[PDB]
Amino acid sequence: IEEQAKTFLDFFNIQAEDLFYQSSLASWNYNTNITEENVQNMNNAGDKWSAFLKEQSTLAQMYPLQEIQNLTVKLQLQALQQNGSSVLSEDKSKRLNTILNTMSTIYSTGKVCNPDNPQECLLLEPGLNEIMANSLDYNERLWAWESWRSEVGKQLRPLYEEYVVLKNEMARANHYEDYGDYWRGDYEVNGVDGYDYSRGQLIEDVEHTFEEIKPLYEHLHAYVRAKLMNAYPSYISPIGCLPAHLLGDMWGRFWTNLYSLTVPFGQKPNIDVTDAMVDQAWDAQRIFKEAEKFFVSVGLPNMTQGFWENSMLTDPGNVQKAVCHPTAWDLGKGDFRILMCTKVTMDDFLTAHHEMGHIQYDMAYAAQPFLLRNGANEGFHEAVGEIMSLSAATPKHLKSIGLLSPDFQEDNETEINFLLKQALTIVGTLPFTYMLEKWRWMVFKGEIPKDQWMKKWWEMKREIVGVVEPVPHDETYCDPASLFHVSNDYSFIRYYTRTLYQFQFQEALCQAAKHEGPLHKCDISNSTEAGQKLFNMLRLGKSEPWTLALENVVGAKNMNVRPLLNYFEPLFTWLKDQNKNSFVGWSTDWSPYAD
Amino acid sequence: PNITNLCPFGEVFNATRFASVYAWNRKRISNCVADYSVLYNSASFSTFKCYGVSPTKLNDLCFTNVYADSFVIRGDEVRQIAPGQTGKIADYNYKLPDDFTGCVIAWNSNNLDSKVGGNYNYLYRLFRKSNLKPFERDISTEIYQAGSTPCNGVEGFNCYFPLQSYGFQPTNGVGYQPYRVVVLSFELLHAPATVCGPKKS
Ligand SMILES: *[C@@H]1O[C@H](CO)[C@@H](O)[C@H](O)[C@H]1NC(C)=O
Ligand SMILES: *[C@@H]1O[C@H](CO)[C@@H](O)[C@H](O)[C@H]1NC(C)=O
Ligand SMILES: *[C@@H]1O[C@H](CO)[C@@H](O)[C@H](O)[C@H]1NC(C)=O
Ligand SMILES: *[C@@H]1O[C@H](CO)[C@@H](O)[C@H](O)[C@H]1NC(C)=O
Ligand SMILES: *[C@@H]1O[C@H](CO)[C@@H](O)[C@H](O)[C@H]1NC(C)=O
Ligand SMILES: *[C@@H]1O[C@H](CO)[C@@H](O)[C@H](O)[C@H]1NC(C)=O
Ligand SMILES: *[C@@H]1O[C@H](CO)[C@@H](O)[C@H](O)[C@H]1NC(C)=O
Repeated sequence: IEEQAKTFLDFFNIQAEDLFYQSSLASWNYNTNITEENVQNMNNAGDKWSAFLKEQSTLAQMYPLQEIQNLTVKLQLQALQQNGSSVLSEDKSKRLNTILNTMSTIYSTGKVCNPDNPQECLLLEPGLNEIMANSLDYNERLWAWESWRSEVGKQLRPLYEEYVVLKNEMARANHYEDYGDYWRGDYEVNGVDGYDYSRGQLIEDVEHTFEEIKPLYEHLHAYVRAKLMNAYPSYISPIGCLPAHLLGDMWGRFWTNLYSLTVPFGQKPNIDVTDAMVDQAWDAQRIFKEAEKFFVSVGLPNMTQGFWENSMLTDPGNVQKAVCHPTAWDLGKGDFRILMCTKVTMDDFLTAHHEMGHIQYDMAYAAQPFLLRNGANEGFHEAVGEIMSLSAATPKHLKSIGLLSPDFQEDNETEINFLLKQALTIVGTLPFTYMLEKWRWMVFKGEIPKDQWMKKWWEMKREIVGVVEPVPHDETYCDPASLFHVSNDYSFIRYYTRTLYQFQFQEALCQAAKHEGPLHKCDISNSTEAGQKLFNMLRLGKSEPWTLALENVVGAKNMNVRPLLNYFEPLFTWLKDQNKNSFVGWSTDWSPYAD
Repeated sequence: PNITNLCPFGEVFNATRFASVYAWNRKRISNCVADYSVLYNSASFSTFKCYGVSPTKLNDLCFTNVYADSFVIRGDEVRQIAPGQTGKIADYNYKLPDDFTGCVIAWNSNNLDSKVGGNYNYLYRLFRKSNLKPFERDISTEIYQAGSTPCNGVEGFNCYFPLQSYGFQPTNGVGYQPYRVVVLSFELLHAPATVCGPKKS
């Protein structure tokens, strides 16, 4: 009966708030000072927290979900009733955990060694990424690229196969067809009068929306190819796929490092205000205060005392190792904080807005019942952080706050340089995310036989992405596992859905703000209507279908690409003329090793 | 115009230890000339609200029975200490009558009551079979039966210990910080004894 479940969830929430707080505070302490003591404390707090969740998920099975009519109970209880990996036998469970730790370990011990001097080894973070981002030597880039698939990729292949099998058994035990189907459950909605969403619809919506954006990508591809051929002449075919190792990173995920080769109008200056920050003597506090003002101006709440007093806003006081990688935190009990070792630069200016956007979302749903205190789905949290950053970046904003000169002359060429950089950052990644998730889903569903995994991967990278991997690798390889998310058990599609949510949100809010121009010139920091419009959704947490969350913010019950296309339409218009004298799209028969 | 006994308000407000809300203290005030303006103008309270006589107008009245009820609650529960309210405290830890004649005074005690590692000393009732009457205090602790199956005083499925602790910690956000609450209840009865405000020249 609902009554007993209601009583139980009230009791559970009173326990859960404290144990989650102890765990969160222990993890925080580790992250601000890396030492064995803090490791021991976060691991111990983590284990009693998991034990509590398991005991409660056991009790939760005595409250049949079908007897509960109210959603706040039904949803909190359904979240607690999942049995996770406990459905596996004791031996399959410990084996899977061993495998997952092993896969993380191989990726984490991310080194390769150079045959030129075999004792000299490169790490992925410095080293291999530096080569892939900055070297223009085709041969150096190629070795660095291959060395990562060899070594790490090959070592992961036999673990990845066992991993897929154990994960599918777990997923089936929990009544999913496969593990891909398990992951897709994060977008599932049922019993809500039309706001319902079937797991299989994620695939239909992702494939449909992807087809609609291909033209933007095809022109971006052609433009980039035209420019990369003058960096890597002979090596790149005028009508083909770009070689993977020439795209700027280890996986061909971002095209951002190609900007310096593809800059539309190299004769024009950028809007990198970092020098202004230096001349004006801005510090980390100024950066976070400007970000606070952005949120205050739109009608969002200011930051708490705990944020300003406990956050790691600067480098650690002593020579310490700390997790300076920027991130928002919510510890429970209204304790909000940020970790971000801020430098005086435009990149941190924008990052501060991004993470504070995450904090604002966490504050807004702070009043929700404990198991509902999250974003509407996996792509919402970041979509909110990204729109706060996007707005902070416009010249309109930068000159209004006295960071960019008021005499700056923004013109056609400037707008194009800006948008291309954004396209390389955004448009250029959608086929990567799309291709990878499509591939992994087919792997988990059993559509691709274990001896055809790389065969399909390579074909898809050429047909979907338009990139050709330079080495005809065998099935002893597992190149996708060379990426962090693939080896460390993360869903990836959140980036696809997040990008599209971001643009739908930016458009809805710029309309609320009564902007009179193109979306890339929009600044909603002075709009309290836009602020309230977003807020009304942020406050909901997971208490409502994500499909309703979108109706409330963007006027839609699903994702769309039209706002992405509208953001970039003027770039596209320009690319259409740039490519009038060349081939647009690509052939997949050509490879850099063809002969 | 000499000064006489003014009632031990110092023992009401700036007392060391406060009671758990489920077992709130009931302190009798009598035989004095009490100045209430001095509490109001101390500007040391976050909350100072009257349902009865205004904070500085109490000084023009005599009462025969003044009681100070006191306890520690979370900051977000402060709004429940009032006439007409409902909620976990108002329903069964401590309730004020809809026709309450006095004043509710409260302040943040985060630097006194919160502890590193968590102050688990303060208790509130999470469950009761029924709601409390105004000014009722119930400190019985039988195991609460939630289900239909008779519970033989043993915690188990659908049977819970009725009192749960708080966990006050120095970096809890506002609303999860402890607050000290004093409720001054004022009655006019029939006895040769009063609590009066001050004489004016
Ligand atoms: C290192 O972490 C410990 C955990 O006990 C903390 O007490 C200490 O102050 C931290 N050191 C520095 C320099 O912050
Ligand atoms: C869910 O709980 C709320 C609490 O106010 C209640 O109003 C609502 O009716 C419940 N849902 C259903 C379907 O009863
Ligand atoms: C997990 O919950 C499901 C729900 O029916 C149940 O069938 C299964 O036996 C439970 N597994 C464990 C390990 O308790
Ligand atoms: C946050 O507090 C500061 C303190 O002066 C205030 O100026 C600012 O307007 C406040 N912001 C909001 C949203 O209330
Ligand atoms: C510069 O502005 C003019 C306005 O007529 C426009 O026609 C031209 O295409 C713009 N230049 C670029 C690079 O778009
Ligand atoms: C919009 O910018 C102007 C420029 O000074 C500023 O005064 C105004 O306060 C901003 N809007 C809001 C809501 O703060
Ligand atoms: C408050 O604390 C001060 C400390 O000096 C004490 O003198 C005073 O009597 C206390 N009580 C009140 C009600 O002010």
